[PDB]
Amino acid sequence: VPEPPYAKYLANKSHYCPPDFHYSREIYAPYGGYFNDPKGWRTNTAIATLVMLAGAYAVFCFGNAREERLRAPKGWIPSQLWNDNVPTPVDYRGKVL
Amino acid sequence: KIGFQWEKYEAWRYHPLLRFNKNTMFPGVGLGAAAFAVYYVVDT
Amino acid sequence: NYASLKADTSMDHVFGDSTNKLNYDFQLMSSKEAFFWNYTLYPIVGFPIFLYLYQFNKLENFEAEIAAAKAAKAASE
Amino acid sequence: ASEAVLRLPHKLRVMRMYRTGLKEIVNWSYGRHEFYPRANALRMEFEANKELSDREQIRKLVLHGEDLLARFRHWEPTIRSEFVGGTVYGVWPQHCKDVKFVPNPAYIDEFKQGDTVLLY
Amino acid sequence: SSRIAGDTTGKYTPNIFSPETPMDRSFSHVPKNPFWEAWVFRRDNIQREFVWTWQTIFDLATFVGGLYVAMYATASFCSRQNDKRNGYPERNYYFSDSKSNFVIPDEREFY
Amino acid sequence: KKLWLENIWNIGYGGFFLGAFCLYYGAPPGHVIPSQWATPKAKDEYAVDMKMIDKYN
Amino acid sequence: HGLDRDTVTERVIHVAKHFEKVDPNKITPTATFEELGLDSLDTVELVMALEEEFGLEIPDNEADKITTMADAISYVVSNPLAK
Amino acid sequence: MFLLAVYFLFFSAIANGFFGRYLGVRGSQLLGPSALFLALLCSGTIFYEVCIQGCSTNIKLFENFVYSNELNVSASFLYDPLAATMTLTVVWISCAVHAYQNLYMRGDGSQTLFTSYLSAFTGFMLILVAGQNLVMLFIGWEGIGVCSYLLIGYYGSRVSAVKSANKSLIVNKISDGFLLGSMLYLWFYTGSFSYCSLATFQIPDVVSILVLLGAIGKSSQLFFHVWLADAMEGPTPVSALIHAATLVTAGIYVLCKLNLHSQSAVGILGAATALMGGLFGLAANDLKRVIAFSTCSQLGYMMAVLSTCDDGADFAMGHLVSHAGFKATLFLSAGLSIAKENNNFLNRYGSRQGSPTLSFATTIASLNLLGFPELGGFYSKESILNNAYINQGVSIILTLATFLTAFYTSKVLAQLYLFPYGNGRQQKSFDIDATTLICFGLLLSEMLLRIFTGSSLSQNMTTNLPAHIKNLPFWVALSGALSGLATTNLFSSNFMRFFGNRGGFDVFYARKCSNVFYHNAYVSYTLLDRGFLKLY
Amino acid sequence: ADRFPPPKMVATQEEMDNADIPYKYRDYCAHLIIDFKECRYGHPLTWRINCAHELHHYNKCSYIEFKRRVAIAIEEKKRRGLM
Amino acid sequence: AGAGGPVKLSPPVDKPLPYNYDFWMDNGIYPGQPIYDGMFGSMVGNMSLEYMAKGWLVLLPILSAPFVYEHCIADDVTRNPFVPRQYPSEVREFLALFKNGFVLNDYSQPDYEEMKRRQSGLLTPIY
Ligand SMILES: CCCCCCCCCCCCCCCCCC(=O)O[C@@H](COC(=O)CCCCCCCCCCCCCCC)COP(=O)(O)OCC[N+](C)(C)C
Ligand SMILES: CCCCCCCCCCCCCCCCCC(=O)O[C@@H](COC(=O)CCCCCCCCCCCCCCC)COP(=O)(O)OCC[N+](C)(C)C
Ligand SMILES: CCCCCCCCCCCCCCCCCCCC(=O)O[C@H](COC(=O)CCCCCCCCCCCCCC)COP(=O)(O)OCCN
Ligand SMILES: CCCCCCCCCCCCCCCCCCCC(=O)O[C@H](COC(=O)CCCCCCCCCCCCCC)COP(=O)(O)OCCN
Ligand SMILES: CCCCCCCCCCCC(=O)SCCNC(=O)CCNC(=O)[C@H](O)C(C)(C)COP(=O)(O)O
Repeated sequence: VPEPPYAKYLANKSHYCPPDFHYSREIYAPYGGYFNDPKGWRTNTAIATLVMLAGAYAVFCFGNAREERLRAPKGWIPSQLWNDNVPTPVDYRGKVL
Repeated sequence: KIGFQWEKYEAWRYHPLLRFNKNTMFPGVGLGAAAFAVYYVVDT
Repeated sequence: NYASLKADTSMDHVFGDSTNKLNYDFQLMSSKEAFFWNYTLYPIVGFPIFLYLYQFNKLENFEAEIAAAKAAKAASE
Repeated sequence: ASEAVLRLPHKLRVMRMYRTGLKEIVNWSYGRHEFYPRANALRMEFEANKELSDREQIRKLVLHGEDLLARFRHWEPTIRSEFVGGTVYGVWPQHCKDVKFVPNPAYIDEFKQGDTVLLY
Repeated sequence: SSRIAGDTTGKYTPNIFSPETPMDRSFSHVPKNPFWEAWVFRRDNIQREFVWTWQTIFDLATFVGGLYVAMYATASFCSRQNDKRNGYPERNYYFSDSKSNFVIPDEREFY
Repeated sequence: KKLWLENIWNIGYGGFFLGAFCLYYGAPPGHVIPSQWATPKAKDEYAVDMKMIDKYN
Repeated sequence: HGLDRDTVTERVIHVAKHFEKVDPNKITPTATFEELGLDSLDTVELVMALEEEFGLEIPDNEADKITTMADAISYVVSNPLAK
Repeated sequence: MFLLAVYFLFFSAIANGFFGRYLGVRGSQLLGPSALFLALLCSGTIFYEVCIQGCSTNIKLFENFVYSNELNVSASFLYDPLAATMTLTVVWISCAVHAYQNLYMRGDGSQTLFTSYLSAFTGFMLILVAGQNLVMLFIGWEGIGVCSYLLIGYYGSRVSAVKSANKSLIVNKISDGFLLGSMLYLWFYTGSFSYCSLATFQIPDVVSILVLLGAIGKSSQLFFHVWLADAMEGPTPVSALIHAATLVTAGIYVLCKLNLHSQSAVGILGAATALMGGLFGLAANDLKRVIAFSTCSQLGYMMAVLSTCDDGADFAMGHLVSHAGFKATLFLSAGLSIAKENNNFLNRYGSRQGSPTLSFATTIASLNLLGFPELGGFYSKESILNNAYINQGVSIILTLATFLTAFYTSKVLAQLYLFPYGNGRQQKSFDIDATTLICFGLLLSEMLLRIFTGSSLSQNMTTNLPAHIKNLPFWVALSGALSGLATTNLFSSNFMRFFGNRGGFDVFYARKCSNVFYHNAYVSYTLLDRGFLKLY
Repeated sequence: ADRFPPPKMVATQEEMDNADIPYKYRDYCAHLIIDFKECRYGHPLTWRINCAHELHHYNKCSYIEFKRRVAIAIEEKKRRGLM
Repeated sequence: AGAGGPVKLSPPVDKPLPYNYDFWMDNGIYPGQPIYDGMFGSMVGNMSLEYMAKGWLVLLPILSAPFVYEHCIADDVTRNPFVPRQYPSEVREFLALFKNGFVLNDYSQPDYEEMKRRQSGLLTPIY
């Protein structure tokens, strides 16, 4: 059947799409289409990674401000490098480090 | 023997590449035993 | 207008005919059976109710026995 | 035995009994190696009574074999994945064409879209 | 045989006289079934086949009345326990015949 | 072409949500959330109660 | 995949050769099972062997209707899932 | 630092499931594994800081999440030793499953949505494990329940998958209802939802029963195990996550976090579930089903050990963490076998040339399940069996379950590799990328590390038992394995049939419980609202 | 119970609290469990080989306590007359 | 091929529908299923509810036999050849508080009766 005029605007079948599989290309889904692989994906993924790192920075700031350690660690913990609220480590015997 | 020759028709299941290989199931067990034997000798 | 009532027989050879039908009569459980199963399952569902009733009865009976004995000890003495 | 099996003629009934018994041999086996002796045993079992002509004895044999094949139905039939009763049957069914898509839906009489109260 | 009714630019007109069917909202309607429609009608108008029979009375009384009785009995038990727990005098409930006038605990009073 | 309702809808609902935000956060304590007002007083009564309980023990 | 008639024929012929009674030269693309010498029980086994060869499941009503070499090849060619 | 892991998983969920059009299939194959790797780095830091160095931390996100009159709860995260251990295990398994899904789900239309659901599923599991109050645990419990509903029913055009998802949802609703009742009891009589103040030395039996009934749902115990077997309709990555860690473990975690259980009940229920699950797994002919029944049996062992001694909670968690790795490996390998052979039945598997890594990983996971000495599974299982000797009833049943476990596990290993080829002569192939090899490397690394680091502090502490009693689990396992290799018949056809029908719990529910449910609905509607009370 | 008197408790409350020993593990062997715990946590992955002296010592003390428990049991049983 | 496999379409309804047709789940693919499998129609393995009940009747006694002995026939004194773990007085008193504890079964202790009554605690909250 003669493809409708709008069919030119729609994308083709992707490389990952099995050749036999037929899907309607007009349907829109937020998660993406049947096999995706859009052009410009590399840039979108780089932007995503940047937004992920920025949000990780914000989350790290928030956590550090809200992370309350009320009991001294038994030994040195990595948090000391970045957070200054760690109580001085005391060992099992009781000696301060 | 009356009936379909089921075993002759399916005689391809003994293909060299369709048999069990000890190496696939246990890839480095021999190496591990050799290393243990060496360690044993050293420690003893 | 209405959808066609004609079936598709393209895949009948591959996946079997539709001649065989269900044997269910599409009717529900008998009234006698339902009464038994409702009056069996619902008490099981209300297990806390029976535990509370049991404990409360035991408590009230103990308290009443205590009062009775108290009365007896407070009469002679 | 089901009604469809019962309506079948004698020859088709015995062919069906052999087929079903072979499938049940496959279902109850642990490997292809087990199948061959069991299938030969089933063949010999049917061949032994094939020349019987007494209708009453034949009926008894058929009925008993049907009761045996009913009791020994497997909980898990061994069915190919792509066929009905298979894991991959219907996973991503092939879409048929001629799908009715309405283009620019919100732009068809945009101002007057809504429900009206008609009165007499 | 079909045409796009909607126009994004805003120059939408209904071509009522077009030979070709407009792809309007009616394009996507699902085809009904004579038997499904009659099933829907039968399901909604199920009061017509209602009949007062002993089985119907039995089923209604046993499940609806039975649940209502069980629920009332449980609520009464819980009220009795709460009154005993709180230390309040036996409350004058509606159907309870109690020679006490207690209903609402006094907030000032210490029970 | 934008729909007739888009501007009105966006202005009215955005104004609602922004007003709700400003009221929830901007307003002084005890105007919208009554518990916020009670927090200092509770701290004082807590101090008194703590001292009193210690004396009681 | 729509499997071609030539491949289906060669494989059905290959499967039919396995019966001991059958003469390797009698089996032709259009031959009835009776002429080949197959009994009713043999026909069931042949249909099952066809089931192994093409990795399909034949519904029992269709399997009953398979009684000649020609109809079997036709059925396999018609089937879209035959491998 | 502690928050970062949850952030990474929720970000990967939002990105793949809301912005997948931009990211693409390849974008999800990057952002998913990248986020999971970052979360693994954070989980490793958390594990070192809390478990090894004894530094619990509390992060309060915000206060007054619920503030109605006296009732007040806050969104707070306490990373205690149990939380750190579970976080680490969950993130390690999820990172492996995300790596696995890159190749397995390439043939699936929504790979972006699948990855999104997997990351949200992992995030809700970390919320459940790390919650400091009962409300946060409930938030995680429901989130995993919803993600399981959305993942089991991923194939919507299959009536079995949608029914399996409905089954899961209903069973989990009944369980979380019992949990809500228990949480209300605990809030009312202790004054708080926080686990620190939740501590009660003597608890009324009702709360114990409600807690147990709530836990038996997620950790599929007897009468509540119907959904686990059905959950096989979903794709293989889902099954690995649910069975190995996210779902089955939650019930045990709840029981261990708040020790309100009763010794008499947990021991009997556990030993029964262990035996029944092993018997059900004996009859099973689907590869994925056998591994599910194995999961049920192991859960039975963990539930049973709580009754034996005070260290039972530590022993249970140790088994839980040891089990998650090997069980995940078993599911991922089963999935790859199914994908390579296009077959789900044990009868049609056989010896065939493959990848050395997959065959070894399957052998080692099976050995861990079996109980082969000097393995992580062995130490975690012997810790249970040896300590259960005091309870004569529990011990006998658990030993019988060990026998049945060995028998089916050995039978499965023989059928998948030793047995001759059983599939048809057709062209089938699944090529494995380096990502799958990394996934198996991660699972093997977890299995190796478990042997060196151990599962409980009291793992190697002496149980004062005669030598014959201490080494019996090994003899029973060996005997079962030898009997399984010989593929001998153990039960009559009547019992084999009974075990294939899984005890007929579902036939009982359909014939009696479902019929009663729909008769109550018929009386409520047809007879009453639309009958007696409807005008002509 | 009286015949087999409890051993002296080497560990004090302050030490058991400082080593974060749960109450269940305070069973007359707490000093040895403190040694073992400190060594196991000190060597996170190598404890199985390195920390073997402490485990041995704990297991020995535990054995002696187990023997005491059995002795107490036998004495009680003899007092009740069952054996 | 996972995607694009052929399917059979369920025939369109062509006869009057039963009142309780909502018990049948049909998505349009040929093999429709009951709402709950086993409620009606073919039963898996040809096993009725009566068969399952008879099996459970045969099995239940054998499974319950280990548990009934220790729980009911056996007693605290005879269950095990040793007493529960011995603790210092300060530790023991605290441990005895836990209803779900393991120190409540120490017959040797002079507080055995109280501990046993504590273990068999209240069914429901009194208040
Ligand atoms: C079509 C949609 C496409 C776009 C998707 C949008 C993506 C949304 C992202 C999800 C948001 C997740 C953040 C959840 C926390 C909610 C943020 C918040 O409520 O702000 C808090 C501040 O708290 C925070 O910022 C929380 C930190 C957020 C990020 C930290 C870790 C991120 C991991 C997510 C795990 C959160 C678990 C919480 C479960 C309840 C307000 O502070 P208060 O002044 O105390 O407000 C009063 C409290 N109450 C609301 C109850 C009235
Ligand atoms: C808690 C702190 C942070 C919270 C983050 C939560 C994680 C993401 C939540 C995103 C929004 C929550 C609910 C989204 C809308 C619900 C619909 C949905 O989730 O899926 C939609 C569609 O999905 C979407 O488009 C949106 C999903 C994006 C992210 C979803 C992550 C998983 C949802 C989390 C569960 C919500 C928790 C609610 C209870 C705790 C339907 O999917 P299916 O029914 O399976 O059909 C799809 C087709 N197929 C058959 C091929 C499978
Ligand atoms: C024509 C219309 C009606 C005809 C058919 C009606 C047939 C129904 C009859 C039985 C229905 C259930 C039984 C409840 C009432 C039993 C007798 C009432 C008398 C009574 O109150 O005894 C109490 C019953 O126990 C209780 O407190 C309740 C126990 C049963 C409740 C749980 C059972 C099912 C649970 C399902 C959920 C329903 C409740 C949900 C909250 C216990 O005596 P007492 O110590 O209180 O002394 C109070 C002084 N008599
Ligand atoms: C290890 C812990 C225990 C785990 C499970 C233990 C379960 C043990 C309970 C079964 C043993 C006792 C069974 C009762 C005796 C019945 C003997 C024959 C049964 C019979 O004749 O009728 C059956 C009644 O169903 C029934 O028998 C249903 C009664 C069952 C009571 C409810 C207990 C929950 C059962 C859950 C699993 C059990 C699955 C199999 C029962 C089938 O009735 P029909 O449908 O043919 O009638 C026709 C429809 N008009
Ligand atoms: C898993 C357990 C396996 C289940 C096994 C259960 C199977 C039961 C086996 C016993 C069943 C029988 O013997 S059923 C055998 C019943 N006996 C007869 O019918 C005698 C008359 N024979 C004929 O009509 C024809 O020879 C005919 C045989 C039709 C062939 O036709 P052809 O001449 O054209 O080949």
